[PDB]
Parts: sequence; structure tokens; C-alpha cells
Amino acid sequence: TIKVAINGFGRIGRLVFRSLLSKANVEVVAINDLTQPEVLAHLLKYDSAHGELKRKITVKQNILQIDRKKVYVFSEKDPQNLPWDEHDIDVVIESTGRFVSEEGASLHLKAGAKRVIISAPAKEKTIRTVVYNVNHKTISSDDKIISAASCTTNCLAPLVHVLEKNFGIVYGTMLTVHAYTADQRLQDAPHNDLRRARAAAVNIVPTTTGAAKAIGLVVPEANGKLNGMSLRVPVLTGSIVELSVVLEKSPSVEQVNQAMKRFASASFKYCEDPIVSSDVVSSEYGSIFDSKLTNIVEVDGMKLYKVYAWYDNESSYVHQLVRVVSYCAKL
Amino acid sequence: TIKVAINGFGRIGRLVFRSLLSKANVEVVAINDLTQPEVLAHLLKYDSAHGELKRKITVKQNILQIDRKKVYVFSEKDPQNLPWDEHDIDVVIESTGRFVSEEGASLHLKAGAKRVIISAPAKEKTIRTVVYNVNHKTISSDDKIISAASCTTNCLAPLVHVLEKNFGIVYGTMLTVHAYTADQRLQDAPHNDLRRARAAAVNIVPTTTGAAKAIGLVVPEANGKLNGMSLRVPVLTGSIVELSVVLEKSPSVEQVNQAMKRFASASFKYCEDPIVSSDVVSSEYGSIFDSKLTNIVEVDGMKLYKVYAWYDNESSYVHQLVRVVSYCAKL
Ligand SMILES: NC(=O)c1ccc[n+]([C@@H]2O[C@H](COP(=O)([O-])OP(=O)(O)OC[C@H]3O[C@@H](n4cnc5c(N)ncnc54)[C@H](O)[C@@H]3O)[C@@H](O)[C@H]2O)c1
Ligand SMILES: NC(=O)c1ccc[n+]([C@@H]2O[C@H](COP(=O)([O-])OP(=O)(O)OC[C@H]3O[C@@H](n4cnc5c(N)ncnc54)[C@H](O)[C@@H]3O)[C@@H](O)[C@H]2O)c1
Repeated sequence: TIKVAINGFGRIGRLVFRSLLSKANVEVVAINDLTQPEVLAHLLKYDSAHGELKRKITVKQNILQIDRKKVYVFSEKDPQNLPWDEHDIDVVIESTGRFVSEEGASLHLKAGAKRVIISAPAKEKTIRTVVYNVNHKTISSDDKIISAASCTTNCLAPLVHVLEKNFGIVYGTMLTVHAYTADQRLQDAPHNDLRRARAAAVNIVPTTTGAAKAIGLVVPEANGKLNGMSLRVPVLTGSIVELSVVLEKSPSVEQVNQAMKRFASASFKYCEDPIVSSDVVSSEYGSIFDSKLTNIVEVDGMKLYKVYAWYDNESSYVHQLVRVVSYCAKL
Repeated sequence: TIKVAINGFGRIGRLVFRSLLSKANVEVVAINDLTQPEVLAHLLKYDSAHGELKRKITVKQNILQIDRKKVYVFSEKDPQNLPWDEHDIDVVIESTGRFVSEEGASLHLKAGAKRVIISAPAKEKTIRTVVYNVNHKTISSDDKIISAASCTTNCLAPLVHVLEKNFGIVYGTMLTVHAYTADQRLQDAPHNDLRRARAAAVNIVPTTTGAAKAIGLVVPEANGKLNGMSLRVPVLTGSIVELSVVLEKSPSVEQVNQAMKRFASASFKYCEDPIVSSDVVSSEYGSIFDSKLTNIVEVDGMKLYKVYAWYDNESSYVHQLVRVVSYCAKL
């Protein structure tokens, strides 16, 4: 039974908190953000995309109570000042978006936490990076910092895994059409990415995706074969990946779809219905394969394979991260 | 001077009407739709995406008056009942979306107009289909029915033309992330396309694109080389195309961008700024090339070229269609 602190009680941190309430072997004993406890308790209870948390939620001083559970609430901008040794923290979930480097995440280790899971790709290629049910068994008990990759990586990685194991990828491209996130702007405002600066709910916004630099770390044999980008669009949550690849073998559409069905798990859903993004909101699958969209572009004997998967960039990622935390409990 | 009628006074029909007010060799003398003239006058005056038309607009009986100009208004669901012979119509702009077949559009010929331009791909592959400043000089006097293709085709066609003439296309794929249109549903409602049935302003919606069948007709050497689809997303108007292709020659990114810039015209904008979809609302360019996004996926000597162009699926297409109309006025 491991003790967890959540650094950054935001969209990802709060949903991870919600999900950990039902995991028996994991207790969140502390959270940290930049505001009063009452604000966090209110944002924990009411969630624009994922509905109300139907538990009695109280605040007394810096103590968040959820029915009978007591959670210490801190407001410390410098994680090295967090009292992780005093609270015997086993794992910090680092979900501020502000400590994704090895040095940044290790400030929690200096504070006394035994292990850090970054809710994003790490800055360095040397950090252990996992997608649950693709390569999480590569985690070592010696890994002090672990990256759970990005939302798009968790969507993309099962597809790449299946194509690589079954057919062999030569090269390809990916594109995610992706819900806007808190890194964008409600009204046109300063941002170093001059397109993420732009009013997010009325704009198609081209930008980077973390899946580009993380996919080769999760499926090593696909390293260097894919690139792509993100078009952020005005939906609150919910996203889709289009992957177009040249394969070594030449399967039929039916064989590609069957290869995906066989990899179905708690992390990978085989969908057969003509759905749209809102149908995956709050999903617990890290990836939802859209088998009706699979098609081949065939020109003079050349074949370009196109496959699609959905993901709730919040919930899908959150339950993957939660699966990683539970696995670390057994370590 | 040619006399024009507009059949279908919708998003496209009204913006075409607006633009034709500034073209002196083209007089719109009649319009047709399914409502009272007062309704049409108001929708012509006030436009949610493109702002107010600042003229005096009056209705007296079935006559729409704009300053000094008088326009007859009709409400005939069956185009063969329209009085095109009496009003000496040279060109009908068929923009209802309900007469895109050769037999459907030809009802305007039976009614007495000399020539019909469909504001969409035609049902038949044999109909003359044009993108202005790509292949509009292929129009002949035998072409009584002409298709101005689709909005995505008008954006994509100059890129396919430039790549094909300079470098040769082997095969590739296109994806358009596309504003919602009147063919989608505001609330989940019946539609033969079960994804276009879904609430359009809260969903990413995978669907067909008319550019998949129209591109081979406009750039003949590229026929059969491309396929792709559309993701409708919640923006009122404004769209982008990503084109990923294998090329015979191996140009640099700079040489690809330079080839695009050489082909610039009133139909094709060379853009160097980091824009988003709202910056192309009301554009008169058929296609807006995003030079900053051009990149190459290079894997052990294999190259995948990726290029991007924006378009206001309304105004960009509208101004392309008006250029076809002006050209038809000369021949
Ligand atoms: N939103 C998604 O779809 C998504 C998906 C996967 C991964 N992620 C990643 O998860 C991380 C968080 O994303 P998010 O959407 O939750 O963002 P967010 O803005 O909702 O959450 C970040 C939270 O951290 C707090 N914070 C900021 N600086 C802090 C500091 N110095 N100390 C303590 N708290 C601090 C903020 O107040 C905020 O509540 C990012 O790395 C992001 O890339 C996000
Ligand atoms: N909206 C775009 O982005 C876009 C872009 C390029 C081409 N187009 C094409 O242009 C056409 C029109 O599209 P739109 O967006 O203007 O749609 P719309 O719904 O705004 O316009 C269609 C109009 O035709 C009228 N109408 C319907 N049936 C009629 C009939 N039998 N007789 C007379 N009037 C009738 C409707 O009342 C409406 O005003 C379609 O073929 C569409 O594919 C649309």
C-alpha cells in the first residue's frame, strides 16, 4: 500500500486523484498546487467535462477530507520545500507541467519522495518512459523517475506496437486532432508558441505533439520512423490520431483490424461503431481503435496503411497513469 | 455583360451574390430558395461569420432591391419551373446542394438558362470540373454544365499541381480539418452519415471529403494517387489541408516552398506567418500555403513530404467560383 502525493492538482492531477479513490493499494496523502484548499476542493467536486464527484468533501484548515480520508493540502511553488520525507511519500505524481526534466522531477527526491512519475514526456531521452500495456514491464525497481508519456503517445503506441509486431513499419506520419488544453489561451494572449497564443475555442491551432519524441522510446523498433504534429481544435476534451504508414508485409484491411482486436485489453478498446469524439469522454481505455476507418491507399503496387484511434486526452491518459502507479506498488 | 441567377441562396449562394455586386460584367437578376423574400433579404444583410453587408436592402413584393439594382426572388423547389428563359439567364449558379447530378443541373437548361455552374463536385466523373488558376482554361463552349469542384479541392489543387509539375507525385494521403457546414446537425439528429448526425459544435466528426473524387479531375496526372477524408470540428468557418506524399525528385524544404511561392496568384497565397484558422476568415484566396509547416519525414533515404494550406471553406471557394463566372462571361 503506497503513499502518493500529487504535485499539480490540475486537470490531470484531479482526475488521477478521483481515480485513485477506488484503488485499494494506493492512498493519496498529500496534494500541492498554488491556491487555497477550498478552491481545490471545489474544483475536485465539480468538473465541466466529467461530472460531479458524489462524495462528501470537506476542508478544515489545510486538511482535505473525503468522507473518512484525510489529505494534506500544500501550496508550495518550489517542490524541494515539500515535506515528502515527513509524510513517507512512496510516489509523487508530477503533474504541474513545470518539472518534466530529470533535474526538475528529482527535486521531489531531494524532498524525500522515493519515486516520481511525470505526467508527460520527460525532457531527456534517458528517462524511463512507458505506455501501460505496451512496455511498462521494462520498468526497473531502480527507476527513480518514470515518464508516463503523453496522452497522444498512449493513444498511438498500441497501434504502432501491433503494426510493428505483425507487419513491420518502414516509415510514416501521424496527425492528432486534439482538444484544447490549459496550455492554450482563452483569448489571444502572449505565449512563446505563437499559435497556442490564439483564442483556443474558435481556432484550429497547429502545434507540436509529445508523441513525436516519445513514440520511439515506448516502441524501440519504431524509433525514427514516424513524425507528426497536432491540430488543436475547439472541443473541451476528446481527440483522435490518424497514423499513415508503409508496412513491410501487405496485409488486408481485415487482417490489420484483426491484429488490433487481438491486442484488446483494459488499455486498448476495439471499436466497431461509427462514433465521434464525445463518445470517448471519460473513457478508461488509453486508446480506442476505430476499425471502420481502416483503409489502404493502393497506387501501382504501393500501399499506404491508414489507421485511427480515439482517446479522451484527459481520462484515457489518467487511467493509463493510474495503471502505472498500481504496477509500481508491486515493485 | 451576363445575367446570372442563383439557385440556393444559402451560405455559398449569398456570399456569391455579395461578391458579384462588385463585378460589373456580371449582374445577378434572379435568386431562388424555399422561403419568403424578407427572410432572404435579412440573411443577405447580416452574416454571422462575414459581417454586415452595408447597402440599402429592401423588399417590395418579390423584388429584392440593393441600392439601384433590382433582383427577382423565386421560391420554386423544382428548378424546371423557374422562368430562366423569360429572364434571359446566361449562367445559373446551382448552390442548393440538391442538383449536383448531370440530370439535376440540366433542369436549369430545360428551364431556359444557357449554362450552369454547380457549386460542388458533380455526381458524374464526366462533368467538366475546374479549380480557377489550375485548369479553368479547359472550359469549352460544349460545356453547358460546369463543376467548380469543392472547397477542399480548391485548396488542395494548387499544391498538387505544383508538386506534380516540379517533382512528380508517386502516392500520398490528405486530411482536411474542416469547419462544420449546414449539412451537419446542431443537435444529434437523423443523417444517412451517422457521424454527421452528431452535434457539430461539440464533436470531432470523421466524414468524407469531395476532394477525394474531385482532385483526379482537376490535375489529371495525379488521378488515382491520393485518398483521404475530413474531420469536421467546431469552428464556424475556416479549414486546413495536410498533404503527405512521396515524390519522384527529392527537393529540399526550401525548394518545395519556393515552388509554391512561384505559383502564387490571386487564387494562391504564399504565407510566412504562424497563423491559425480565424486569420483566413473571409479570405479571397482559394488556398493559403503555410510555408512554415512544410517538412520532410526522412527514414533511411525514404522521404515523405508534408505540406499544408488553409482556406475559408466559404469565402475562399466563393471567390474561386466568382472567378469561374467572370471567365465564363468572356466566352
Ligand atoms: N490536459 C491533457 O489533456 C493532458 C494529457 C496528458 C498529459 N498532460 C500533461 O499533464 C501536465 C498537467 O496538464 P494539465 O492539463 O493538468 O494542466 P493544468 O493547468 O490543468 O494543471 C497544472 C496544475 O499545476 C499547478 N501548478 C503550476 N505550477 C505549479 C507549481 N510550481 N507548484 C505546484 N502546482 C503548480 C497549476 O495551478 C495547475 O492546477 C502537463 O505536463 C501536461 O502536458 C495533459
Ligand atoms: N459550406 C461550405 O463550406 C461549402 C463550400 C464549398 C461548396 N459548398 C457546396 O455548396 C452547396 C451549398 O452549400 P451551403 O453551405 O451554401 O448550404 P446551405 O444549406 O447554406 O445552402 C443551401 C440553400 O439552398 C436552399 N434550397 C434547398 N433545397 C432547395 C431547392 N430544391 N430549391 C431551391 N432552394 C433550395 C436552402 O434553403 C439553402 O438556403 C452544397 O453543394 C455544398 O456542398 C459548400
